[PDB]
Amino acid sequence: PIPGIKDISKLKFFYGFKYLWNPTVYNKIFDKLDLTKTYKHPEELKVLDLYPGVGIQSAIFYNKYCPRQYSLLEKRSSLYKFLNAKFEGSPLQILKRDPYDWSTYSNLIDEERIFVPEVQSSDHINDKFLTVANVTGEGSEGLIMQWLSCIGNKNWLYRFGKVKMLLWMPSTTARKLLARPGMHSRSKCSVVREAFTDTKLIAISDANELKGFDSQCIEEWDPILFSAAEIWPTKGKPIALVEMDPIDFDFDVDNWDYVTRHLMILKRTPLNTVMDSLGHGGQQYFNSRITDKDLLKKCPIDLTNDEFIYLTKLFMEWPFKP
Ligand SMILES: [Xe]
Ligand SMILES: [Xe]
Ligand SMILES: [Xe]
Repeated sequence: PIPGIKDISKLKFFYGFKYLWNPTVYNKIFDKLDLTKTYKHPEELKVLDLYPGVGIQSAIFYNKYCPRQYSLLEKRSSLYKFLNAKFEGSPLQILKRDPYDWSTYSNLIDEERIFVPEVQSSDHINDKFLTVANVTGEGSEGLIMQWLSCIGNKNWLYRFGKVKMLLWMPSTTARKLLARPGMHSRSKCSVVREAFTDTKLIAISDANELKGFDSQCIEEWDPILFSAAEIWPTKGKPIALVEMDPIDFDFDVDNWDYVTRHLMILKRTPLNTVMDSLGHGGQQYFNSRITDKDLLKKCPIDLTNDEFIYLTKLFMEWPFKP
């Protein structure tokens, strides 16, 4: 049994990261997640913790599930040193490495065999591999775009199957990510998240932030609310917990990416004028394939992913395109 960390944590920098420190909340969250509904053999489970920070979540999770292996990747020296002292002698494996560098995994998993998960058939969420990560710091919006890309190509940690992942991140980032068609928050990442995953909002630190999300989704989600006080590094923006589960898809990622990339950079432009961005003569080509027309008056910001799939299908069938 590992020691729960309290306001000892009231002593570091964090580089823009924020952490929930109130154990009461984590319990509500873990009760809400009901992880063992999928991980029925926790003794067998292996967990990867990216940017643990204060290891409060790590100590609580471990204390509740005793996984086969819980590994924490902390790059920040002060925090690394902190965790190193607190959990000294614990079952937790604490390594100081950049969690957001491809080289780290190539070496810890492949080369050194320090942490190697069980690969499984992507017909169901991997049930022996779980990954948790804090992305509350700077550039979370970019890190997430990259993260998504790996689901699409099955790179990185996704080469092990459909692995569940719980991520903390600024609520503003969570609002773009979970944004639905038509919303102002709609961006390329919402479309990608829609296309490759089933993500649920599990917790948020500001009841005021819920208005940015879909009222209907907030319904189905019913996310645990908590305050700014339960977040250590104070005076920071509100954070949000998301459960990200990859899903199966059957379309051409390469072309789809090309099309969505172009259309979404002009997401506010009507579909009856934006097509020439795909290539010279694009509008005239597309106006001859698209019959519906009710969607010709829309904008990319209004389209669903299925509509995008349809649009890239037309793209590939574009004749005389060397
Ligand atoms: Xe678990
Ligand atoms: Xe790793
Ligand atoms: Xe969590």
